[PDB]
Amino acid sequence: MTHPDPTLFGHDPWWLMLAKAVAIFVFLLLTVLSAILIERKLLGRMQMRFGPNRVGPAGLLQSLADGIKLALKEGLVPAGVDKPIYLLAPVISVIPAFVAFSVIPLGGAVSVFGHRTPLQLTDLPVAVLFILAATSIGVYGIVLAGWASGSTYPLLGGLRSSAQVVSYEIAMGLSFVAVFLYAGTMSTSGIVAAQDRTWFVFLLLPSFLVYVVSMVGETNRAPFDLPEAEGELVGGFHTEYSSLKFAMFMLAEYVNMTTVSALATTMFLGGWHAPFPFNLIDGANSGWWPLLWFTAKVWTFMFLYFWLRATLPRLRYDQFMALGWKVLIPVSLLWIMVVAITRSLRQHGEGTWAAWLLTAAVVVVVALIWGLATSLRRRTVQPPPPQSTGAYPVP
Amino acid sequence: ARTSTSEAVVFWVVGTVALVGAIGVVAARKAVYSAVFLACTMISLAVLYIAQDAPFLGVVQIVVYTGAVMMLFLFVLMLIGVDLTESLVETIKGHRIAALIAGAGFGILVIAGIGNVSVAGFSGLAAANSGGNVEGLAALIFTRYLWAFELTSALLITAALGAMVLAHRERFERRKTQRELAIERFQTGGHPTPLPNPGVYARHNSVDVPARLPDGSESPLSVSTILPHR
Amino acid sequence: MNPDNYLYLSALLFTIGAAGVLLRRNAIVMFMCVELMLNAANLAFVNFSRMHGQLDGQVVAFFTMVVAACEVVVGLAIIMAIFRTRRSASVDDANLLKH
Amino acid sequence: ALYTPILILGAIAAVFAVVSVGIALVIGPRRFNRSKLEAYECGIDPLPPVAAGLTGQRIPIRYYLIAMLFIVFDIEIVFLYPWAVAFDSLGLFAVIEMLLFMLTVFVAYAYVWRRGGLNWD
Amino acid sequence: TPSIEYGLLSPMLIVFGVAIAGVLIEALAPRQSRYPLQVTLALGGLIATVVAVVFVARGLSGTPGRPAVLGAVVLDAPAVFLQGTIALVGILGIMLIAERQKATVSAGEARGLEDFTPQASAVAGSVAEQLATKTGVMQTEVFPLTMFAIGGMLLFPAADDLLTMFVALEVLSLPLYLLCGLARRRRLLSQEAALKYFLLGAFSSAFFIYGAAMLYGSAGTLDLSGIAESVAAGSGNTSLALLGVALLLVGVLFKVGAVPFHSWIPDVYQGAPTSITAFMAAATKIAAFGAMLRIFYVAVPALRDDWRPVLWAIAILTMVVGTVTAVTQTDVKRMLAYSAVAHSGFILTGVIAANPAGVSSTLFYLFAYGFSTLGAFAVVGLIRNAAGDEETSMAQWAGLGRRYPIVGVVFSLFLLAFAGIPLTSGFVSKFAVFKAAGEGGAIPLVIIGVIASAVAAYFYVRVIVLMFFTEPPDDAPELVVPSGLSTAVVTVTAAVTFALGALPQPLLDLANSAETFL
Repeated sequence: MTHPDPTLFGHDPWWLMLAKAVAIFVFLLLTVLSAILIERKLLGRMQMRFGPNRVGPAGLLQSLADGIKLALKEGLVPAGVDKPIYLLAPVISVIPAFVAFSVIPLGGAVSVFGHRTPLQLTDLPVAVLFILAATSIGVYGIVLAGWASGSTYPLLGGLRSSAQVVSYEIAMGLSFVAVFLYAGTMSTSGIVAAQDRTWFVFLLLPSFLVYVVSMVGETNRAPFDLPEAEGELVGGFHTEYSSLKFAMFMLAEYVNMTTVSALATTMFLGGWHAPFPFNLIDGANSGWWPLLWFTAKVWTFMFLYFWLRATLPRLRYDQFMALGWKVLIPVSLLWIMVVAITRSLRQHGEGTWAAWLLTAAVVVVVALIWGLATSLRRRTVQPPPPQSTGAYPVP
Repeated sequence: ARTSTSEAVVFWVVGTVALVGAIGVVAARKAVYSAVFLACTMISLAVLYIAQDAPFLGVVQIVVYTGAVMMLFLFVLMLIGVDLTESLVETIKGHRIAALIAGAGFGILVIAGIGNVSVAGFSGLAAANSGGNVEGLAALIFTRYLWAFELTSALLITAALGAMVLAHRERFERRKTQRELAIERFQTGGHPTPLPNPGVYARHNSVDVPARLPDGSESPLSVSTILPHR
Repeated sequence: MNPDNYLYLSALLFTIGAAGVLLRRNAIVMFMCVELMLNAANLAFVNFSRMHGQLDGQVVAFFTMVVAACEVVVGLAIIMAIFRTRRSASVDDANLLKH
Repeated sequence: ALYTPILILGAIAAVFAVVSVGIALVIGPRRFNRSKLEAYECGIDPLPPVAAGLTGQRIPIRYYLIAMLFIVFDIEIVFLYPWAVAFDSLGLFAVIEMLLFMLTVFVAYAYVWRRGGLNWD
Repeated sequence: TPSIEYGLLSPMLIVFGVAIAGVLIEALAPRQSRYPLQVTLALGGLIATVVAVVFVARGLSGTPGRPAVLGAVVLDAPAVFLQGTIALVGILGIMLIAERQKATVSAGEARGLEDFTPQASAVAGSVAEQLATKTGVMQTEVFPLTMFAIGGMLLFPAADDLLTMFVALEVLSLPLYLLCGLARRRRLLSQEAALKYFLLGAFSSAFFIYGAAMLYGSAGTLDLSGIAESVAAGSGNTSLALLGVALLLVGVLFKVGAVPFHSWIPDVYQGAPTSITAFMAAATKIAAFGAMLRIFYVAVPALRDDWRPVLWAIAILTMVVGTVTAVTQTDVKRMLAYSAVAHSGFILTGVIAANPAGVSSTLFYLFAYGFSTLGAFAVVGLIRNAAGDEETSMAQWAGLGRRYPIVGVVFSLFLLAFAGIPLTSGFVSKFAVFKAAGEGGAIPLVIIGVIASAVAAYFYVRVIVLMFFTEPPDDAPELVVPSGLSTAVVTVTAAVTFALGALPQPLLDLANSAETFL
């Protein structure tokens, strides 16, 4: 009822919660070590390459090889950097990334060695916003790495990280609201339980889209990989970083990818419930299979990430922020209002009045957004005048 | 009234962080350091709120003040400087000592007024948080404190109006577009087509290096206007 | 650990915040110190609300945070106008009105 | 309680990250070189130690207005979470209250937008 | 479900809805039509607010009052009195604010006589500011902001709990912080005034909230009546109650401008737009003193023996430092600022009375003094240097009355009212507060206020000397009457200051009937 379920959470023996934390840590490490190689190979395929396929069998060790190489590489500390913050920034990026994933439901209750415990490190009454807070703290690593490096390109990268926050933070916060509204809680276990009837992706599609866009932004992934923007700022904020400090920045980014995709699964795709083809199968939602389904959904989001990288340029961060404040925020806010009214009407028996509203509202939005797209702006044309430099005649 | 020794440990470490962060906010001579210290203090106070049976308040603290300190850091970079190390030297005769005395006295007096209070009855918050901390906050905010919640909208609107009136710059001061710049007697190219590059010398190729004219003099145009020669 | 300790911390934080507003010229630093005072008030509210077994003080902390955000934004607007005119964010420079 | 698992995961992460930075600084070659330690400037000599008279001391951002608006909007949007979670318990009264509040926020937003506040970045 | 007394909350709701509508007018109305609507929307709204209040006054005829929002708002006789006063003062202030430039040859007439810079975001004296002035653009956003302030100042007396008072204090302060920096001329001084007022107001509000925290800790509630029950019941922490009262008093005294906290007022009143100066010097004093009356007569009466001695000292200082510092002030605007500082202490004397006569006298004092101060600041706004800058140096005022006998006489009436000479509302006003203080056991304050008024009469009188008894200098400032709105403000204000001094029993019966809080 009142999630977190008090009969499941907060009763682990010290060793068992230690082991669950360790397992989550190792799972995130292996997930990142996978995502690296899988992303490179999938990008290769999307570009008709093979990607890494030599280092170790089938190229398995390539991510591990890169990690160990960065470990074995000289630890640079450039002069002209704020040494303390220059060394802290990777830590500030890493710690919150790992912390956020604590309240992610990787499964339902299971009886490990007699102890009935969740396949989830823990859960909080405000878990979703706790993840949001951890991710927000994580951006300080990016910004302070940019600033403390004392070089123009890292400085610009860090400023782009600040702008990135200004773009995605409010959109993400608003996107959470509709899920809270249909769930009646902020715990992730409660949000998954509330999705037994149906996944909120079908119900809260606008919220899902806004959250996913703000997500791709939050992790600094293409087409919003602006803080790095190798094509503009060379290496962005992680210029001036080498070896395990750069490796920590990138591991933090990939763990943020994993955390936000796991949240997306948790609060829009039934969390760990088996998809439809296995929904009818006995015990598909029990034992360890929920872990498989959760990882499958998370990795579909990972695929979406890689696919975005392989098929889109990167916006200018001003364009992205204009997206966030002119499309994402208005759409999320109006969706929150529409969904609230819809639920109030359904609870008041109005019935059709809600359906007429809901369908109409999006229909209106889909128009006015196109208005800001083609039908009213961003699709105009002009001319110009010549100067005194004896210009030719344009046919 | 003594809360669990775990809460004691949490308070001690986190409040140490918070107090040091406030002290650094006041004392750090680089404004960015002061911003980071403020972020630390806000994070610590959020942790304390969580520890005091106030989860939602602490989490919102972390979120909103992450945002706020990010913006304050941006404004430090804009208006103060990127790594400017302020003097913090008393400019008002004896003001520093007077401020230290007044602050210390006010702190001592406030501590004296607070004195021992918890010994007079400390009703735990369990009866309140039961049913949902956020649920209780919603009950209060939209039932008893509905009027204040409504007036927060007035606060928001006034902030927006102030920002627009004092910060937003209308057409008159709008910067010219690249499109606009290329035009007007072919600006930026008719004129020194692309201004001459800074000179390249053995042992010196930085942007601050002025280029050499045929007679051997240094071309003023090669080095940007803002640089202090070389 | 006596819960009253929190209040002392709050009292300290507010005090430091106060001292900051008196000691630091940079308007942004003054704003952060004001934020410190407001957050100390929030801490006092949270502790007292815990003491009285009600969420009232926790609610009040929200409104204090809202007021802090609006105050900071207004101060930023005023400082932006002043900085445009003067290119300096020091409070001591705004000394024309006196005596 | 109920948070000590989060603390264990945070401790694991912090030990991992601090030891990671320590390994970065400790493992692998280390050789002092003034050129290596100088700022990266795409291969060009970085400016004199006194970067310049004035110079990059202060970085204008073209979205100061949106940053200011972000402060207030981000804080003001947190009222929705308790309202969202308490929905179906507060009743139509709270629905109307938040609809009015969100209309006030919308008026603020529309004033900012239609008056070009969101345009300069 | 909650029950909302819409009929009760009607005035504040009307003002805040009007402010929101004005922001809408800014958002989606074309430039040329913005000002005509705003001044239409604002004034009417306030007039409507005034109307609402009187009906609410009829509503409270039988019962003493009522809470509205489950506490947090109580419309009682003092609350409706203060809200009506603030509504009238807001109408006058917006008539001052809406005054446009005196169209001379060009159509660039744009809300400049209101003294508002065409584009406050521009560097003062920049080509952009000059071009905006030539094009006659005005930042009409002023009208909503002002309205918001009034809204807050309407609530701040009527707030029935600490949270609502704090929110209202911020809601009224932030608009004034912004407005103080929009002056059309001496833009450097206006911007400095805005910065000072923001910094010190944020400081005071931090103290206010921390004191609210202490009061809540002592009482276990933040509804004022609950705090009174706790402190009277002796159940709460007495030390925390006292510390919270003191810290809250710090903020409210800043708002009214007591000497320990008055330092902002001289600079802010000098540098702020003259229209906004006139508006604030009345409205903010009224709202702050209303809230302080509520706190000291509802929230914490039982601790009188504990907080009486403090206010005493403050009042003493307020009357002395406020008046003595004005004796040798040489700028008219700054002199009126110190006059307001002194009259804050005069009000505080009748607050110290802690008796119903105290409340009645305080309400009358606020009404009459707010009107008089608004009129005096409007007049000070009418006087112009040859360059257009509001001539405020007293020397340039020599022979001003002789050149302009009507305005000279009106301003002399306002000065005499501030001094409290009989036949002016200022006398009746100071007499009422002093009578309450003496009847309340604070006769020594009456004596000190007598002495302070004797000292202040000097600087009130030197200005009349300059106007009438001196021949105008070679470069005497001219009187610009920008629009009939300012004339109406001056006439209504002076007529009030005079009638309410000769035959004050009207509105004094209403002050008496407003002697009790809910």
